[PDB]
Amino acid sequence: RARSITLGNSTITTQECANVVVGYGVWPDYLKDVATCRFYTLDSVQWQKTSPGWWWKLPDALSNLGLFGQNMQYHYLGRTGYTVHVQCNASKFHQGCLLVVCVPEAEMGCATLDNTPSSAELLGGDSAKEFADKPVASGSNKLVQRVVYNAGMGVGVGNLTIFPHQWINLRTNNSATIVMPYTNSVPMDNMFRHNNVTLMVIPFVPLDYCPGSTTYVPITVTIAPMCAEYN
Amino acid sequence: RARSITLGNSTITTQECANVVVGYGVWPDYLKDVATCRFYTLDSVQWQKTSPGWWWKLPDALSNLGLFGQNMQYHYLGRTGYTVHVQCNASKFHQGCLLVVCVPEAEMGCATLDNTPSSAELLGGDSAKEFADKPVASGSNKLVQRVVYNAGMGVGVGNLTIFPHQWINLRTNNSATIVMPYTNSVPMDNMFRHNNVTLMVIPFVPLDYCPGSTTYVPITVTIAPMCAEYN
Amino acid sequence: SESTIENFLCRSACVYFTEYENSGAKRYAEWVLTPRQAAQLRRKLEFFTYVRFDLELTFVITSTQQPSTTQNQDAQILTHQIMYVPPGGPVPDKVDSYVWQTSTNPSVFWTEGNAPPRMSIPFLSIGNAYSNFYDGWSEFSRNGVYGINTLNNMGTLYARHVNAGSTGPIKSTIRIYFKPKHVKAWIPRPPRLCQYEKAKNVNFQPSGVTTTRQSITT
Amino acid sequence: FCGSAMATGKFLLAYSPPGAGAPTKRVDAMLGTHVVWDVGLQSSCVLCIPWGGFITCWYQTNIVVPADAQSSCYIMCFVSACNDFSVRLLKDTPFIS
Repeated sequence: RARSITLGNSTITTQECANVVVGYGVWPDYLKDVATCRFYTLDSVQWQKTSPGWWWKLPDALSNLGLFGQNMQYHYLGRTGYTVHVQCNASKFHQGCLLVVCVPEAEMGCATLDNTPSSAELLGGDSAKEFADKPVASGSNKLVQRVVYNAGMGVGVGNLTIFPHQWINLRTNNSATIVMPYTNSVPMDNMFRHNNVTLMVIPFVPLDYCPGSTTYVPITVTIAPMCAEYN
Repeated sequence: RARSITLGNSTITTQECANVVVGYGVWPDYLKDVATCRFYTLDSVQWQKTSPGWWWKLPDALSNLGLFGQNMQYHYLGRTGYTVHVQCNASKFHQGCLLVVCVPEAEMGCATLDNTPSSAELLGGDSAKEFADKPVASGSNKLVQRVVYNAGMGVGVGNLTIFPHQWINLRTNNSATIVMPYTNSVPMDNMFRHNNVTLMVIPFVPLDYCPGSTTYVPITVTIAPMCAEYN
Repeated sequence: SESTIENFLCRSACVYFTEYENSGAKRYAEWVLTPRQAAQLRRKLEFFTYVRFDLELTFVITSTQQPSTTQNQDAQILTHQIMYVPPGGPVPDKVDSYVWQTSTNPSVFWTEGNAPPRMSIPFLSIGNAYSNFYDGWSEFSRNGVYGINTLNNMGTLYARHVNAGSTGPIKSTIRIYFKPKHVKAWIPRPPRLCQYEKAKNVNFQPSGVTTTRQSITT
Repeated sequence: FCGSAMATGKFLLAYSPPGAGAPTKRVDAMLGTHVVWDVGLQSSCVLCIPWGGFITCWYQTNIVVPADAQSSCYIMCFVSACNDFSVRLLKDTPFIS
């Protein structure tokens, strides 16, 4: 069966057993603007037979979107929880697996060992930056190392499940819901200068379908900031 | 002695005995956004030996000013009280009198009997429109009849004290504070389409000073919307 | 009972090697305190995102004579000074500078032939934890290096020979031991698969997931 | 939604209040009052409108169907009075001739 969840004016449709995985046993709380608590539904990304992956920076993902964008603009510092929902609607004749994971402080490596990458290449605003299968060339470019079996951070992609994750298997599961607490050494930090968490979605087992099916599966990502306060 | 009044972040300096005149025995109340309750201090206008008068439309006066301007923009309809403060700082060797009055639904006449006036000529935004001594020419112009002894509405200027007024005599008084309730036939009305109250300031007894004094007296007007609600 | 983060991150590990001579082109040592030079300790610390700890700096200063052709050399006991610079402290531009006398920098004097000198440092970070992995730009307006937050600064260390021992040349070495104390960790993260390249950042060369075999059934 | 059971997708039902004109892009429709309707789970969506405004529907995702199922579907829309409803001043109908 289906159910409706309302925050402010937006509404989302989810199953009865959603199987939420809390971040670290902690639910987002104020440090001890309610109008910013809505479901900021981002765009859908077509999952294909060869798609390596995607990754979003939650603070940046909502930099241009309405009230959250206006607030993080004039206001200095602040903190924010998150409730990322990844919904992946596919038929019964499709097959495949996804690893939905929120990585805190994900520093990404640069293709040229000598220098760090550029801001535009690292942050994808209002769109999703995607990985790559083959290794990135090492020239004189400030590009980001987008190899998927290393995830960019430099660590083997297999053990990326230490972080709060959840698996979407198109055989049984259909969606994942990850609650993320505000994790930072500093009580409050400038949202624009520093991004605290990175949402990563990786297709371990590739999509596959018989000829005469939909050529792609439209993953859909919805962010809802919980307990946002500013100074 | 002097005193300080704080609303939000702005602060005003007024005497101990301010002699407030409530609108019609009623204090502004909600119909049965707090961030819009501040002292929106407009510009100062130099009062000279020949200045006929000035007039402001409160809704329009605050159309470009920050939060009030942004709110009355997207929001449809709404209601708002007011607390107009007119401060006129002049020496002891100056002399003169002012009639500070808030006129509800002040419809203004047009110089050409045949047609109504234009919007730009009627409404002065972020500035104060001023009257004139001699009669306005009757041609083919959509100008407003700015004669001061008629005030524009078409009535003898003397009996303009029926409306909530207050007199500033530079001999004893120095300022006036007029509280204005929301007066409208309709519970809520579009602030941009219709202006409910007009603030009028008229110098009955002219300014006069000996040679070697300040050539002008800088009147200062401060608006503070009380109990503003929107739909 | 043994795998606690204390017993896993409380081992004395050498982190520096350098030499300074009583007379010569190099007459003093300098090393900004960092736990990134030693790969063995860097890889152990990169298990956790936020880490907070105290230090126990213990030095080992040894002196050796040099191949010189001066005669009638009579040596006198050598005394070494080790000036710890707190973050934002003045740094000696030269060996015989005046900064070696500031009462703020806590220098420890040592005479050869005693128990090696040791001093401790508390948590100096203005923030609430040292952050191994920063995902931003240090400069507030950006146009600053990526992942280089200055919150982890731990100061600099300077060492010199207070008195020249003999007319003949003497060259001394100093090994700095790092011992984190009262360690705390937060947010566990996966072990670094690829080998380190630059101590400055996390840049790396892509590496395979593991060692390969003949067949899957073998 | 009157489509095959296999057919799945998402829709953005956005209602712009009176003063504002109809949205142009999907983002602008999302930033107002909206309801993300998932046909795969729920087959019928209900919208209660206060207080004229606009109603716009957008394709959040294209329809996904397994082989042997048609991808061209249809949607029907019912209208009804809700909660308080009053009518005053009886007049003649304009549909007579």
